[PDB]
Amino acid sequence: VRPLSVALGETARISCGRQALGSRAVQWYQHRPGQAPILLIYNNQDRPSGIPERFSGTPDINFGTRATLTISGVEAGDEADYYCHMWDSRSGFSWSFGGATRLTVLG
Amino acid sequence: QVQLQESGPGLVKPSETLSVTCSVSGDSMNNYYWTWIRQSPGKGLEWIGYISDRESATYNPSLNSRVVISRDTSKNQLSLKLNSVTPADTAVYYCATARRGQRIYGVVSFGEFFYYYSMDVWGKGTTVTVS
Amino acid sequence: QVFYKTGDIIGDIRKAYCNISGAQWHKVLGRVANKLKEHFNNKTIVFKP
Ligand SMILES: *[C@@H]1O[C@H](CO)[C@@H](O[C@@H]2O[C@H](CO)[C@@H](O[C@@H]3O[C@H](CO)[C@@H](O[C@@H]4O[C@H](CO)[C@@H](O)[C@H](O)[C@H]4NC(C)=O)[C@H](O)[C@H]3NC(C)=O)[C@H](O)[C@H]2NC(C)=O)[C@H](O)[C@H]1NC(C)=O
Ligand SMILES: *[C@@H]1O[C@H](CO)[C@@H](O[C@@H]2O[C@H](CO)[C@@H](O)[C@H](O)[C@H]2NC(C)=O)[C@H](O)[C@H]1NC(C)=O
Ligand SMILES: *[C@@H]1O[C@H](CO)[C@@H](O)[C@H](O)[C@H]1NC(C)=O
Ligand SMILES: *[C@@H]1O[C@H](CO)[C@@H](O)[C@H](O)[C@H]1NC(C)=O
Repeated sequence: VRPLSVALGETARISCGRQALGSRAVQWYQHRPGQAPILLIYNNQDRPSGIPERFSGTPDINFGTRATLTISGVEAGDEADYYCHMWDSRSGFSWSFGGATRLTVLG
Repeated sequence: QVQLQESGPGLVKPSETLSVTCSVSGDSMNNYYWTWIRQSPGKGLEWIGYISDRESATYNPSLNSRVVISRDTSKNQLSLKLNSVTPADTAVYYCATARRGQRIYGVVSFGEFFYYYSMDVWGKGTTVTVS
Repeated sequence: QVFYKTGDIIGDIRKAYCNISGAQWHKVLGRVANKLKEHFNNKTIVFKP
């Protein structure tokens, strides 16, 4: 698993390693090792209750754009292994849970 | 609300049948599809196989129905059952609710649409180690 | 001498199609059926592919 992060006060704009081919719809989760995790943003525009405005929202129009994940208000929870749960038309089912990315915070 | 609690044996003899059940409350067969999460301490994330609401069994295509899934709905102890187990497929059996939503990009009659799969609730899971 | 071949598509794969009016086609077909009935000794007109 490849780490990618940045020091505090700067947004770690991790972009999904997968490339969007065709129509896209991504799912975003706040993971926890060995326990039950939750979801943060499961669509290009969905902002469920309890989710602040810290997340950037890119509408899925004019195919060719990239799905990038940026976060703020960093805490202990976000260091867990993120999973970019993506679905695209041509590639079909994604049996893997996407590119497993982890956030490393030190200071 | 959805509550999770497993009742797995915790120990399995090699090449023997398993029955890992999960207790769920507040819902029935039709509302939630039932997938299962594969996980282990310091291991990857996968779907080895899972059951549909209509008792249809869907598996990892590389797995090709190595295990057979049956369950019980009256007890709400929906079961993922493993046949001919191995340390390769040793994983904690999260009981996961599955819901489907669809993104339509083209004419529906032609078949141009796909489901964007939502993952809301994760099971607690049980740990089984092969002897 | 250059030969232009078909390249791979980008984006979502889609099928070609042709949209024809909902009721105007049936209206015109009914009128054509009436005229054919006039010219064909008042028989029932059946279309087949
Ligand atoms: C010939 O007639 C057929 C119908 O008989 C017609 O097919 C219809 O074509 C339109 C456009 O090509 C399709 O409209 C699509 O509708 C979906 C949802 O309704 C949209 O999906 C959303 O897209 C937005 C951004 O684009 C996204 O944010 C959102 O998440 C998506 N999902 C939802 C739930 O909103 C598509 O974007 C939209 N397509 C376009 C190009 O905008 C219809 O789905 C087709 N089918 C039907 C039954 O209407 C066809 O266009 C006609 N051809 C001509 C040349 O007129
Ligand atoms: C038709 O087949 C050829 C070869 O099987 C494909 O060419 C490959 O294209 C991918 C990327 O598009 C490259 O990574 C491979 O190295 C190519 N292979 C070779 C042997 O050159 C071609 O893409 C296929 N066409 C379509 C539309 O899928
Ligand atoms: C075809 O295009 C014309 C003009 O763009 C439009 O008025 C008509 O409704 C279209 N046909 C159908 C079946 O929608
Ligand atoms: C058959 O139909 C035509 C047109 O509708 C009409 O003119 C003709 O009189 C009909 N035949 C008879 C025997 O009435």
